[PDB]
Amino acid sequence: EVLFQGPMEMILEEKDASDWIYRGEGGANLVLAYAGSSPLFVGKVIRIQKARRNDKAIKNSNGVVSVLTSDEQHLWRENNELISSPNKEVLEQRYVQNVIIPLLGPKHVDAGVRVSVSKEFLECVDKKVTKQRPLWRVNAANVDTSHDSALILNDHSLFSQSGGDCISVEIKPKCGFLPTSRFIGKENMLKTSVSRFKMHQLLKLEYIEISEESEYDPLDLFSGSKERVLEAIKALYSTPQNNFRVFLNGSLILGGSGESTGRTSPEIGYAFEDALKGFIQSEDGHRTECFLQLVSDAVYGSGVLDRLLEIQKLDKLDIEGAIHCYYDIINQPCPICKELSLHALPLDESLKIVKEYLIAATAKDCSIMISFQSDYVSLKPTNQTFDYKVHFIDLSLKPLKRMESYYKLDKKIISFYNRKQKAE
Ligand SMILES: O=P(O)(O)O[C@H]1[C@H](OP(=O)(O)O)[C@@H](OP(=O)(O)O)[C@H](OP(=O)(O)O)[C@@H](OP(=O)(O)O)[C@H]1OP(=O)(O)O
Ligand SMILES: Nc1ncnc2c1ncn2[C@@H]1O[C@H](COP(=O)(O)OP(=O)(O)O)[C@@H](O)[C@H]1O
Ligand SMILES: [Mg+2]
Ligand SMILES: [Zn+2]
Repeated sequence: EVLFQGPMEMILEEKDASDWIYRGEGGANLVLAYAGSSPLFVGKVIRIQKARRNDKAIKNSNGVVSVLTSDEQHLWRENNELISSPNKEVLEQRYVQNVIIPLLGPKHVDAGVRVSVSKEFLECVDKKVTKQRPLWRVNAANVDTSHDSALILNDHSLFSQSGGDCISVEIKPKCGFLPTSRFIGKENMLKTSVSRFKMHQLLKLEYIEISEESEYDPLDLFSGSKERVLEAIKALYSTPQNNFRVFLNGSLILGGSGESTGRTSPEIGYAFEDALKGFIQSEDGHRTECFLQLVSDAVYGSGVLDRLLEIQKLDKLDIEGAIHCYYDIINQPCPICKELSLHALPLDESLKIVKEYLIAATAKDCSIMISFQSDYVSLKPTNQTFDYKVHFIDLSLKPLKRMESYYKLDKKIISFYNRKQKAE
């Protein structure tokens, strides 16, 4: 018998920063994979929240940096724990656990485990990975070194703890339905027949954020038709932008690193066809088409997109309707109106509409990771069998204040799209 230390919460210190390497980033978070040997962290990633360089901290009426605004505290009040969260990491944990998982189900979703971190750990991590980051990401934001916590997650690009290579695919599917809202005016009619994703591509192109419009159409992927699902995967492969990434054993072999990337050219195709050597048994020039059928069969077979789309549809009125409830919620005179129905609703209904809008925004912006290992898919072509797992990531809580930005962006997108279409 040997005396062990009592339980003690893990704290990442300056020295541990060298054990973590850049995996990627979205707008709000940086993600690092563990490169060490400690059993606590093998097969895990750490998720670190970023801070925009200009942003002023949220403070309550006593001037204390706080997690939620009073408005958000009221919007999310249905769950006592969630609105009590003492920091941003707990907030995200309880959001996923208490809001999303009751809607999406626990099989494909994990709220993550919190770990304490020193200011110096975050500063060194910030320093170490700068050279890996897209320069425009660096311009905009860095690690938030005021945080005392981060989130540990399972590394989905590894089908690990024996099984050989693991090819994982990340899909960022965006919004899969067209609005029917009565609050969309006749000048904005094209919103009821052309996906947000398609219209946004044109604006992204105008701002030189992409080199070409994507071939991907979310309506295909969310169609529930195996044949249209396959067409979406082929589209994502052709123009990955920031919607499609492939990893071999955790290393990126297709798609961008922390950003969108250009169309898959013949040469990128060759490298990727070579990268599938062994994983798929096929004669040179046919592995990738087998690979895309594999991905397609796993997306369609799992049906994870069905329940995700019902949550996206919690955006029932479109931002053009929901923006009016927003201004009622915070008791500000509506600048959109110059209405009834929406403004005559009881406060509780307005709150509900806005809360469901923000839940729907979470669902329109998350990603799916599907890892494969030789729940299984077998390809009718080459006669192989692959186990696979599916996992959601980036089911993040959106700030209530963003309703104003959502309305302004939406107005920008449809305005520009109309101008373009009117050029005949
Ligand atoms: O920076 P990008 O790679 O272009 O991605 C962003 C980002 O999504 P990620 O969190 O997945 O990176 C935004 O979310 P934040 O990170 O800033 O919270 C999101 O904004 P919303 O979810 O608030 O809408 C926005 O989506 P959208 O453009 O639909 O508003 C989306 O941009 P794209 O997916 O269009 O590139
Ligand atoms: N649990 C995970 N396992 C493996 N890779 C992940 C995991 N979480 C995130 N990533 C990778 O890191 C990237 C950024 O993560 P994400 O949380 O989407 O950033 P943000 O929250 O800023 O949108 C993703 O595009 C994905 O490739
Ligand atoms: Mg995010
Ligand atoms: Zn109004």
